[PDB]
Amino acid sequence: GDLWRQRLWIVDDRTAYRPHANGVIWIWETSTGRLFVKIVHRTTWAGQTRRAQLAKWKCAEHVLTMLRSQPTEELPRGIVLAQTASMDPLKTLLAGTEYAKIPVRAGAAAMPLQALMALPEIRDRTQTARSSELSIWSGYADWLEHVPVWIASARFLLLLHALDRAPERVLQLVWTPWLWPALPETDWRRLELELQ
Repeated sequence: GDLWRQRLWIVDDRTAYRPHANGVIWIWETSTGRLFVKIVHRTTWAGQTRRAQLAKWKCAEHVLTMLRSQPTEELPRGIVLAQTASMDPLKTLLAGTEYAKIPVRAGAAAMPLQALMALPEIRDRTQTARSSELSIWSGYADWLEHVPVWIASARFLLLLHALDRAPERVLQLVWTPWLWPALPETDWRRLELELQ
């Protein structure tokens, strides 16, 4: 439970190709809760030949673009990739740039960040997309008002795993833009207890 230490970027592209639907690449900023949803349009895959070949490089290029759009004080202190196949491509695209010597690590697989595909607001903004749209959500809502950073981080992680093992039950228990509904802390506590 040490993702609250520094400003890390968890990158998950395991939903970049979804059969006959727009995919998504997720970037979770651990310290702040900021979530980068990059909708990958279906035209990406039209006429393609290897999904891994294309996906790994588009993910690497996307991370490079999100880096380029950040101020130097808001650059991540580490980058964690869910799939190791994009570890080499990412490094290649960062060579020779100011973002080299930002440690790039694997092992985010243990974290089912892609399970956010189950939130109806995201799913609905995703399918109706016409371009490969970028949107930014606040994954910690207003939790940093009432809990320390490590609690908000852990809560988000518990939500991720609950969405990955019982998405309907999570959706039924819960409910710029907030990813979660505006609830008091007591209901958040009861929810944490109920989510196994």
